[PDB]
Amino acid sequence: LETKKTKL
Amino acid sequence: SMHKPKLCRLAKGENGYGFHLNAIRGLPGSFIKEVQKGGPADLAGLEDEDVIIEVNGVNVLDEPYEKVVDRIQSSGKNVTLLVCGK
Repeated sequence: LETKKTKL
Repeated sequence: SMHKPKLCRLAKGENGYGFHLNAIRGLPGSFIKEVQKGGPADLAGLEDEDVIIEVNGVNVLDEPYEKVVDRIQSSGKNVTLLVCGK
């Protein structure tokens, strides 16, 4: 369960 | 859920739009996480786990996560989102 995250 | 979509227009602040866009490797779609209290996403009506359907009227359901990020990062001083909850 690899999660990508980006602060926007 | 597309049976109850939501339209939200965000005004960019000093810390950006005040949310994280997340995706799960291997699963379609992008979703909202970590809405910052009092930030643009909060004020615009976004909720945790909302799924993005359109960015400025463009359907992004089939687009890769990195492209959805780029659309939001490139929008300028504001961005309009069609999302749905759950």
